[PDB]
Amino acid sequence: AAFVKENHRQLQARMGDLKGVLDDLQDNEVLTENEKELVEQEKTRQSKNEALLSMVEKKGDLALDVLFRSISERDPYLVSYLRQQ
Amino acid sequence: AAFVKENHRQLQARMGDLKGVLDDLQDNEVLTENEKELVEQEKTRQSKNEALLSMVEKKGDLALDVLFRSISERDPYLVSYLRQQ
Amino acid sequence: AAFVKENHRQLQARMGDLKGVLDDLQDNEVLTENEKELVEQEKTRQSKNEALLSMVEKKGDLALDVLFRSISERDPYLVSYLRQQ
Amino acid sequence: AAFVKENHRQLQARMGDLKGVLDDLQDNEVLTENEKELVEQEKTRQSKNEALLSMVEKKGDLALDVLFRSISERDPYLVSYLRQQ
Amino acid sequence: AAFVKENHRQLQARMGDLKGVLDDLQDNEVLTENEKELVEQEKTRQSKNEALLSMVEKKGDLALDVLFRSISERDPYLVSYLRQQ
Amino acid sequence: AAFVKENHRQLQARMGDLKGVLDDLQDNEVLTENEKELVEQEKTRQSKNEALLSMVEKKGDLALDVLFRSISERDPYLVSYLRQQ
Amino acid sequence: AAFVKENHRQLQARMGDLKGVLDDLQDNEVLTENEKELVEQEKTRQSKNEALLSMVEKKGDLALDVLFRSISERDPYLVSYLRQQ
Amino acid sequence: AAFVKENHRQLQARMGDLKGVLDDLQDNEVLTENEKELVEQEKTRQSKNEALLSMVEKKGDLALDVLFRSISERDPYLVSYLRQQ
Amino acid sequence: AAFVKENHRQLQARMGDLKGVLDDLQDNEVLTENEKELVEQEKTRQSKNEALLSMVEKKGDLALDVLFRSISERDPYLVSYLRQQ
Amino acid sequence: AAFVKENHRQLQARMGDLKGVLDDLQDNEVLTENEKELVEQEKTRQSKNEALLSMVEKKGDLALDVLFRSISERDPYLVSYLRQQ
Amino acid sequence: AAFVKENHRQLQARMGDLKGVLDDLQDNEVLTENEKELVEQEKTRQSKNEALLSMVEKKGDLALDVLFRSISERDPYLVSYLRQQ
Amino acid sequence: AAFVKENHRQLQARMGDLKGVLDDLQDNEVLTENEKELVEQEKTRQSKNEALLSMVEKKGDLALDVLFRSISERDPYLVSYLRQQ
Amino acid sequence: AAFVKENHRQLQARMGDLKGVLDDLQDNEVLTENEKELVEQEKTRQSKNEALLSMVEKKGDLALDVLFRSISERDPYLVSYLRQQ
Amino acid sequence: AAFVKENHRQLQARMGDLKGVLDDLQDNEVLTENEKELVEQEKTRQSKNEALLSMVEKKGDLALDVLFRSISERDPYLVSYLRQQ
Amino acid sequence: AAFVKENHRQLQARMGDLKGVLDDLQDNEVLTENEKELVEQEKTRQSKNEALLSMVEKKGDLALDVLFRSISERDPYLVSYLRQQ
Amino acid sequence: AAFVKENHRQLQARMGDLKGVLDDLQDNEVLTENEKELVEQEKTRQSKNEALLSMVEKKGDLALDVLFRSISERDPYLVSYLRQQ
Repeated sequence: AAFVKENHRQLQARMGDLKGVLDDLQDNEVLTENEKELVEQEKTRQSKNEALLSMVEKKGDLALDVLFRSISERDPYLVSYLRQQ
Repeated sequence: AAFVKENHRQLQARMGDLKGVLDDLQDNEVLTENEKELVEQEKTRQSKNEALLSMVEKKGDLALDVLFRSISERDPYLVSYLRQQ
Repeated sequence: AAFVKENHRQLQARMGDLKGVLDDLQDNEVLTENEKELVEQEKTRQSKNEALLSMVEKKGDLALDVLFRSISERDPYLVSYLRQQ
Repeated sequence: AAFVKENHRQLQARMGDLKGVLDDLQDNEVLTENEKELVEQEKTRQSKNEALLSMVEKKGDLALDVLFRSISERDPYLVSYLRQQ
Repeated sequence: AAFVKENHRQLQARMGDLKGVLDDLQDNEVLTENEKELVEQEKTRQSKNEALLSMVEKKGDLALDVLFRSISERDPYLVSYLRQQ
Repeated sequence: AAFVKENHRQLQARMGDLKGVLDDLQDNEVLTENEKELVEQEKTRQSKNEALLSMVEKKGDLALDVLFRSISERDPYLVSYLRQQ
Repeated sequence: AAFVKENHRQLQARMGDLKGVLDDLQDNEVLTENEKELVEQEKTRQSKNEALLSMVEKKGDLALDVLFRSISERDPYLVSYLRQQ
Repeated sequence: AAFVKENHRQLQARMGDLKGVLDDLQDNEVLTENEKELVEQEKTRQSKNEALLSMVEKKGDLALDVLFRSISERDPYLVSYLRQQ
Repeated sequence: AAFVKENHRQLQARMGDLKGVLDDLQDNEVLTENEKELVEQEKTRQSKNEALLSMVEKKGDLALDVLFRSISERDPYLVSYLRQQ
Repeated sequence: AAFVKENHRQLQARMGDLKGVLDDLQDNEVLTENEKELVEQEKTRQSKNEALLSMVEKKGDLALDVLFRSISERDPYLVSYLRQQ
Repeated sequence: AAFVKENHRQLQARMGDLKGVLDDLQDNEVLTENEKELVEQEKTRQSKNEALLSMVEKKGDLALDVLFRSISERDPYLVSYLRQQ
Repeated sequence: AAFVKENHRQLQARMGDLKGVLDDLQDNEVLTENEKELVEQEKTRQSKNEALLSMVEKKGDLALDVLFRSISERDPYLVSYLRQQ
Repeated sequence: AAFVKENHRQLQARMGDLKGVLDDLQDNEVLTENEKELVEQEKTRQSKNEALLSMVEKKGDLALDVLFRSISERDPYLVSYLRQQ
Repeated sequence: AAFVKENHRQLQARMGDLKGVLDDLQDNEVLTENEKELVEQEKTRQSKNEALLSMVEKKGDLALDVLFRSISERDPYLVSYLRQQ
Repeated sequence: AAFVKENHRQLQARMGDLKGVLDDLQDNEVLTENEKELVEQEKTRQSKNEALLSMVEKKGDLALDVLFRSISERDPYLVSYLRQQ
Repeated sequence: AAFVKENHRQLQARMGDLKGVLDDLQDNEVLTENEKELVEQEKTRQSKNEALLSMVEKKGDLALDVLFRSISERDPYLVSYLRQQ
């Protein structure tokens, strides 16, 4: 959960396909449809990553934990890379 | 209802998409169209949160309760995060 | 692993059939099905190579190593050619 | 090895039965089965020659040398004709 | 022309996009550029409607007629709705 | 016509492709080109639905009837679902 | 009909050729041509499945039933697999 | 049924004539004509094997069992070879 | 001409060799070369039938009549089968 | 020329391959390359038809005549169908 | 130059793609980059046309002539249509 | 410098974007930040032009010359138009 | 606390967004809502800074300390810059 | 740090994508979220550059140094161009 | 380097595939990934050319030289054509 | 070279096998591999002809001459037919 906070910049510059994590967050009620659509209407992938990351940090640490779990299963290689550095 | 008052600053710094809560408040007659439009014409999201929060506290505690319910359903994760701290 | 980074342009201009490496990466959980499909829906082979290479560098160096191994077994002649130059 | 590069057009317009060279390249790990099959599924013999030649130049100069050896043994008359002109 | 006067409140609460009527009034010399700009610098749509309506009633009944014509062509459905009630 | 009013929230959360209804409303003079364009320049589909619905309620009940007819032909399944509940 | 809702994620990750179900839905007026085309212009099969599933849930439960019937006849093995788990 | 899953790569690299298994799957309603045709329009035999295998795993484990039976009767030697290793 | 419309699904699932009807339609100016080529570049025969049928219904009923005549002469047995059922 | 105006909806719902008419309009200076590209970047064929039709009506009646001629030669069957109804 | 003034309303309701004329005006020093950007940040095409037209009339008649030339070359059909009416 | 004085009314009714001239005047110490902000807090563009023009005439003729230079470079077309009349 | 007094002019000419400090002062009962509103209704930012600074010095040194703390957290860079000079 | 001051006008007219520098400044506590949002809500890129530059000069020279570093890494070519002139 | 400036309009109307030059500029640190993505998200090829050209002129003349070199190698025929005219 | 321009439509409707001319253009550096691949990924032969012709006209007249030579040798009969008419 904190790991997201210490890795905000790397997560924006590295996270790729957001459809998986967005759907997982939606199904965990972290994000409503409107919130997800707002995330997706950004022009650039770094912009989309910033939108998603900020929207989730504002939700608190529990939701940050849910996001971290969803990334760790949707993209375990990046999570592991960051966590060991 | 009080919970809003003890969490004014956190609610301004955390609340995100206000369209849901604004529409819910409108449909509960807490806010008229003009009031909602005045809330939305602020430049920044913290400014919008301040406008909405102040406009609702002035209405009394019953309306504060309606606002709290609307947040608890539109953004339950932040509500829960705050309530457990 | 680094060797991929020093040879980004050559690898895009030289790598050929990507089905082998894509399947190997999928089976090593570097890429999910969706990610692989996104790689394959590019129009041109240089575009496909760019998509795959960028998608893998973002994953970190461990995944870059997995990709390098998969190329070194799927197309050893190009790997050797580059590595000796 | 270079000789292939200076004679790309002549080699596409002259090379005939590709089964010998394709099998030799396969046994020298220049081409995998999938790569060979992709070469053979072209409609025309000039198309097949183009596919094979491009697929091999991308592999580097060492593989170009292997291809040249295989042609020089599978079709020495054309190789000699070109080399003396 | 009178119809505007008997429907001041409904016209403020119902009229929508004012660009059409403002341009028509400008081209009929009912409003100068400065007057139109003053109408548009109000914060809310009900405020803009009030500004425009008052600014036009002050001009007299002839200008009220011009405004009514411009609404009846720019937004005939609302005009008809009101006129039959 | 009323049915739209009792189902404002459901219609915003359910209505999908608006091109059909927007074109039908345009051809019934409920909406001018400018009004339609203003509806389409919203970021989100719920935002677009809100814009369209509000813009039409302001026009009166006759225009609400036209909108209801256009939905009942462009998307009869949702209309029927709502009407039986 | 509900079965679709409890199996949203599995249905997106499992459903295959959508031409059959799309045509059946079209012939049952669940989807217009435009809606079907919007479903088909997505890049990936999981994206297409998400588009179709969401577009149908919004239509209500009756249309969800029609979709379920069309899947149960177009792809009975997956339907049965899911229903027994 | 599982045996297919543990032997995905070997089954793609080993399975040969698919007409028998495709017809058997068709007659067991695992595959419709359209699905079978989509399998057959791939360029390469490894591509065809991948298409068929993925299309069947998505159908569930029961259909995987049907596919395994059809292979075990259409090509028992490969099945036995794999199963004893 | 109508008979085509009442038998859209059967005609897609039954029509076979389209070269005859495509050439006849071309010679009756129902289809230009480009249109015919677009019909032929579909992957599957049901896809080709759908493309042709839709492309012709859009042309009107006269062209549907021309198509029906061309089928009735190119494949009279299917036409008769359908017409008597 | 008018015929286009009385048949706007039918022309959007019926017109098919637009490459012919777009090229003809380009060569008659009705459309510049940029305008044609803007027409082609729409997602759906009805969207493309709407874009083209609106872009041409705005140009005046002479350009509408040019468009009608180009359709009458590129797709005479639909033109005739509409004109006789 | 005057022709623009007598056709202000038609030019706002008819002019389409403004990128060409905006770039031409920029290269003729009628508009600076900031002015062009201000024109482009309007929401609607009629709004953009109004902004551009007003911004140019204020510049005088010489600049109106430059704008007219740029339209007459970027969109000659509309210019001709208007000029003959 | 005088030219500003003989063209006070035209300059208020014609000058457009003031950001350029305001910044230039600031950098030439004709206006301090406070003075510039006071100019910008007027409601209307004619009001802003009046404020700026009066504030500069009061400064003397040298500052009027600086303002004229800044307009002649920021908006040469209007300057030329006026100067030749 | 004194530091504010020795830096009155610099603090008026440097302090930027006052919303943070105003809210902090309000929550520390240094300023009532009316006082804050009076601060915000000034035209210019230097005027707003003067109003706030004077209103706080009049309150005494304890309130000056509260204001200094709020600036040091809301805008630490300016505070540090001044304090080291 | 000074280099920013001697190049204020060039930096406003040249700086491009501000997302990088804004995020870097945020992470160096030069700018709070509110300040960054205020910078981004300007209409034009020159306006955004002016807002950012002024907001940073007010912070002092240390923050100007941080901004210069962030530009020198986010856009080294422009920095170098200016510094050598 | 200047040659780009004297040929801005021709370069926007002539430059074709931008992937090569964009990648070369990226590898020469003229453009970051975000900048390149912003260039690619434009709708039209002339729009993309304008975005790239403006983004590079702002960087200075050295970067303009890098861009010119990359075009002269990626598309030498157009460069030569322009340079001799 | 011009002859291509006066015969754009005929050349798109007549040119046949493009492999010869594409390879010749590649070997004359008129087209890079990526450009050639982009030409070949069009669906229809008229589309491919349009892509190639436009891509070459943009390159200038020298490249148009190279293309004309390559056609005159790869397909002399069509060239002669057109040139004598």
